[PDB]
Amino acid sequence: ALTQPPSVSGSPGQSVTISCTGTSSDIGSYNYVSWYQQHPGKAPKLMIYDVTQRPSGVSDRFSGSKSGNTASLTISGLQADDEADYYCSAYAGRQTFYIFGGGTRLTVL
Amino acid sequence: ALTQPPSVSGSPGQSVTISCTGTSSDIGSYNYVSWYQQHPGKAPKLMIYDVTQRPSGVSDRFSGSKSGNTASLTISGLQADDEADYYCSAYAGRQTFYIFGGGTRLTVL
Amino acid sequence: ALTQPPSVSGSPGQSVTISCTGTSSDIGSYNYVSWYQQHPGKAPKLMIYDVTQRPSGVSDRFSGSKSGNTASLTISGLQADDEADYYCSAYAGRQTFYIFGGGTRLTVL
Amino acid sequence: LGFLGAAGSTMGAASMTLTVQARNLLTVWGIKQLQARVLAVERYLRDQQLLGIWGCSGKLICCTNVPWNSSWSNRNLSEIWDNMTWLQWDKEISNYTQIIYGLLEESQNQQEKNEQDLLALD
Amino acid sequence: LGFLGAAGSTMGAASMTLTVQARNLLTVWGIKQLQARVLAVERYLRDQQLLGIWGCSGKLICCTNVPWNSSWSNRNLSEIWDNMTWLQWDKEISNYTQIIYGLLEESQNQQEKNEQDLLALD
Amino acid sequence: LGFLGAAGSTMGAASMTLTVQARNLLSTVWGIKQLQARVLAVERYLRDQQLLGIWGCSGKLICCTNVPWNSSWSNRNLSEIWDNMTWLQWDKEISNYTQIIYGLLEESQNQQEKNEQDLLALD
Amino acid sequence: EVQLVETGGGLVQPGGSLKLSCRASGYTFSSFAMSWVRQAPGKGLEWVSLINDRGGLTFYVDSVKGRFTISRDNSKNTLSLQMHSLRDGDTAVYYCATGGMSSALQSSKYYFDFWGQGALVTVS
Amino acid sequence: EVQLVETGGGLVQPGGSLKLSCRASGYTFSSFAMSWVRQAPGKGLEWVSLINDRGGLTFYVDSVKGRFTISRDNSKNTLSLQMHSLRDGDTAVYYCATGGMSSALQSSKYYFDFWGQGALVTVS
Amino acid sequence: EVQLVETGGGLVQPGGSLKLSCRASGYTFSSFAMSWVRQAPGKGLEWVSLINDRGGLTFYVDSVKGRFTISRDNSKNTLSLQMHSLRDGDTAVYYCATGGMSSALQSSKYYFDFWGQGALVTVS
Ligand SMILES: *[C@@H]1O[C@H](CO)[C@@H](O)[C@H](O)[C@H]1NC(C)=O
Ligand SMILES: *[C@@H]1O[C@H](CO)[C@@H](O)[C@H](O)[C@H]1NC(C)=O
Ligand SMILES: *[C@@H]1O[C@H](CO)[C@@H](O)[C@H](O)[C@H]1NC(C)=O
Ligand SMILES: *[C@@H]1O[C@H](CO)[C@@H](O)[C@H](O)[C@H]1NC(C)=O
Ligand SMILES: *[C@@H]1O[C@H](CO)[C@@H](O)[C@H](O)[C@H]1NC(C)=O
Ligand SMILES: *[C@@H]1O[C@H](CO)[C@@H](O)[C@H](O)[C@H]1NC(C)=O
Ligand SMILES: *[C@@H]1O[C@H](CO)[C@@H](O)[C@H](O)[C@H]1NC(C)=O
Ligand SMILES: *[C@@H]1O[C@H](CO)[C@@H](O)[C@H](O)[C@H]1NC(C)=O
Ligand SMILES: *[C@@H]1O[C@H](CO)[C@@H](O)[C@H](O)[C@H]1NC(C)=O
Repeated sequence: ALTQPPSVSGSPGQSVTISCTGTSSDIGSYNYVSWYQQHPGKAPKLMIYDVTQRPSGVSDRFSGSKSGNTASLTISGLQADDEADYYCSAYAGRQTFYIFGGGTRLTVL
Repeated sequence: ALTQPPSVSGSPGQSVTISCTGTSSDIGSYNYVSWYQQHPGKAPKLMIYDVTQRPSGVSDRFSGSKSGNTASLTISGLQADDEADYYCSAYAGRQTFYIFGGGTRLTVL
Repeated sequence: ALTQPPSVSGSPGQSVTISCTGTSSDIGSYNYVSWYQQHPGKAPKLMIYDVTQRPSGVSDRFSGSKSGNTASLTISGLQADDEADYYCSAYAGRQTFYIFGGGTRLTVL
Repeated sequence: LGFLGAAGSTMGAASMTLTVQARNLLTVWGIKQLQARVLAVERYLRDQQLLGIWGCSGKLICCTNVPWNSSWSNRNLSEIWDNMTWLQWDKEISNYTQIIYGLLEESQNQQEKNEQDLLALD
Repeated sequence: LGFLGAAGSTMGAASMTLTVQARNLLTVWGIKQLQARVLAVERYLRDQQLLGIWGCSGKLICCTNVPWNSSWSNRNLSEIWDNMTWLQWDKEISNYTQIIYGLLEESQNQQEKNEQDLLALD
Repeated sequence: LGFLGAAGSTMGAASMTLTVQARNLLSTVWGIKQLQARVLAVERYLRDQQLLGIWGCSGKLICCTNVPWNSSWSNRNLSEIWDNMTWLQWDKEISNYTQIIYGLLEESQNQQEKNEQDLLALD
Repeated sequence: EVQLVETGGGLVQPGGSLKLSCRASGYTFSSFAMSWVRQAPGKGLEWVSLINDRGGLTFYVDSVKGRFTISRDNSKNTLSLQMHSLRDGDTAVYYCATGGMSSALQSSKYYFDFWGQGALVTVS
Repeated sequence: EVQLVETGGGLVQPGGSLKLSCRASGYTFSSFAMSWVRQAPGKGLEWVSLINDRGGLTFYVDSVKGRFTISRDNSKNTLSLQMHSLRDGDTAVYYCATGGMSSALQSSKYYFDFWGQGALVTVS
Repeated sequence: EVQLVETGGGLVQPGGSLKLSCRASGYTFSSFAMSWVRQAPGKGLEWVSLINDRGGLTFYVDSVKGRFTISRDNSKNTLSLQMHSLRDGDTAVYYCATGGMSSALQSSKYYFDFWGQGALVTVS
């Protein structure tokens, strides 16, 4: 499984980061670290695929990075619409295809 | 090994069922559940091969079935001859080929 | 790892048999045992290559053999210059390639 | 025995000696010998290509992933391999032979695609 | 779709019809017809030998270990497999095909040596 | 070096150029003569490919097999066979034993094909 | 405006079996790989299974290799999942997802794009 | 009838090595696969070894995979089992059985038809 | 006279990476397979990695499978081990040696003759 913090928070106008740490056989070797945003009571949605790219129709605020064995999702702006659980998914090769981390609570002050 | 009751009993003229429980890779996916009757002091002998099929020469009384991951041997009126140990055998697959359950003491009252 | 005695002690002129023991899948099946001599302040060098052969330049006192699941190094009459650690190693297959036994301090009284 | 010697033997016995037949597949008579040689080469290569498109290239006994349909023949293995000869079998399944070939080709195509996709799963 | 039926079709669609176009690859008038048949056989055998030395014998879709070099075509996978035909692609990279084939041979040679050493490691 | 270039080289060195000598097997009186020559070349190539096929070596230039080497054929060590000998001297040395080796390879492949078929029977 | 709608019963006894269906619309169904991902009531997302675009290759997590079967019918735009024995630990909301693998002639994905509404499988 | 007559014996050192031999009669030897199945003195059955019709194929349990060798001589209609090293858990009566595998050409078995009387192997 | 000189090593913090280069002189470099063997300050010898004479094939122990990378440039004689990640456990003199594999056209080696001097790798 992937390790994520249980909670991240901040006020509108600042940027925050959500860390996702794995091992060399998943996060490091394979640069396919997607991120999902799950609104409570609703289904998830894709925010950034691969390790840096972004789908059409998603705001420029969400951005991604990866250094060593640590991947990170950076959220700017914090317009208070994003009251959601964030998940990091990582391709881990054959036989273990995808691993998700624990949810991160984003609280807007 | 397979889980199988240590003993069953009954009167002459009555029927009994000897259960035999395996896993999904053992009993469920493969319908090759042989049953062998070993008298004490004697080598075993084949009494059921495959879930339902009975060997040529074996007494008609012996029968059996399989449902889910549970196989069972159904006997008929317990003549005095039928005092022995009854062992299952299931074709697990390749790698570990065959696994043999415990003995069931069949007692004639 | 291979099991090998922590230390031995020999007297000049008396033959000492340094042993080595492994498992059936490694030293037994694979007829490639090897013995190395490492001086305390020097890099190891090779005394016995394969079970019984000896490389040119190495004194004829050094020889060895294997039997069953064990192997032994015989160094004939002890000389003052043979103060070093000894190691056994063995090819163990295309997975775990080479396994090295522990060190044997050869004490010359 | 030698070439075609197992023709009267059972299928499970004739199948043990497949290389014996396989090794024997390769102006008035100048042009006739040349036509016969080109014909032999063409027939051998057509058989080898047909084995190739089925995924059986380089093998004489090739297992496939096409299930046997009981409408083609519903005899059990003790009547086909122990109590029958190849010529009798050829007469038995001749009508359905092309159907079998088509299924074999289709099966290889699917297994050619799937294997490619696995090699793409980084 | 019959022989060459996918000629104007998408490469990703034409790549499912390889078999139809592979099965169809195989006194003076007698000499003329024999020259044509021998020429067809020689072209087939040269293509099969070329596949063989690449390690792709018996296959129609063969993956290799040679990386694609952007200089040959800096086009994303969609523009090739979804929008183009095989004729346009064949024209696009014809200049480099004699290079590509050479690289393939080299990689197979290395692979064969590798295989040989593993079969001895023991 | 190109075609037959590694002729005087050792078999170890020459074994790395097998593709070079493999590609040179394929390309009214003169019409019949040239068609006979071309058909002869094609038949010899196909006999070699069929012979490799019945040994389980189809599609390969360097094919390892499961037939042990018999010292009687030649008792030379690999430091002479591969490093101090050419293919011509070798081929002359094991000329008298070629047919025996071919028969053993054929029987080994037949046993392996039966073994592989049985290994797929098992469910 | 891609739609994914799961159907199937939500209440099962332990030891039983359940078939879920999932209808897709708004895109070419046969062109995309599909997957099932589960989320336990108090946990995060856990991947269950994946199937190829053409429907031939199937992959599963270690815990479900002998119990779950994933299938699709491109001609009916239907993704099906047949669950056998369905132990208590499998109680979860099951989401359909588009993505996870490609046909080798398409660009790579390795992500789950469109997400379905979800169906809740409760083990009694 | 079909008779399987073991000879072997039983008095072996804990680190010793033994060979069992088994003769068969009453049927065509070269057409049945054979196996060895052991029964500890008072416990249940355990399959030990499997050999094909032609003697080329051997299969073992993991606990003896590096120690036991099973071999067959079809010409003399005999089966043999060579045990090396051994261990304390090897105390058992060993039985030959005909069955457990069949070639692709013939019908499937995956069961044992005839069991021999066996021989007791005890490690002191 | 054959000699191998290790020109690398030193103190390194956890997380950092180090590269060890072992030049060889006195024999034909491209004809021998090479290996790296580790000796902890208070322990014996441990084999770490093996590369063939051509350099195309690499083998490692399970512990350093994903963290270490062995390489060989035959033309300019040098055997180089690039250790990424790294931990406190991998504190050791690292020796290069000429052996452990053969070309499959020469005799079998399976020993490590002609040893280097050894570079010291220390991890905080
Ligand atoms: C011909 O059949 C007889 C039985 O009718 C059998 O004994 C014999 O082996 C067969 N011969 C050949 C050459 O197959
Ligand atoms: C093939 O077809 C003909 C005519 O339909 C039929 O008489 C014959 O029995 C068939 N051959 C078989 C079943 O082998
Ligand atoms: C020709 O292209 C059109 C699209 O432009 C497509 O609908 C049609 O199937 C194509 N036909 C063939 C034979 O590829
Ligand atoms: C790719 O092609 C260019 C031009 O032919 C060549 O110079 C270059 O070396 C090639 N790429 C690599 C990685 O060698
Ligand atoms: C491929 O490149 C073309 C160039 O026109 C672009 O339109 C298309 O979106 C690209 N496809 C990808 C990145 O999958
Ligand atoms: C191929 O070479 C010819 C002649 O040099 C040139 O005219 C043509 O543009 C080249 N094509 C490509 C795709 O580079
Ligand atoms: C011929 O032998 C010499 C050494 O005797 C060697 O250097 C040379 O490369 C050989 N020629 C070839 C083509 O192998
Ligand atoms: C090697 O050949 C000799 C006679 O040429 C023969 O007696 C011997 O059995 C053979 N050994 C093998 C094939 O192992
Ligand atoms: C091979 O034999 C020759 C003598 O015929 C000897 O000079 C050489 O050292 C031998 N090589 C090996 C590796 O034994």
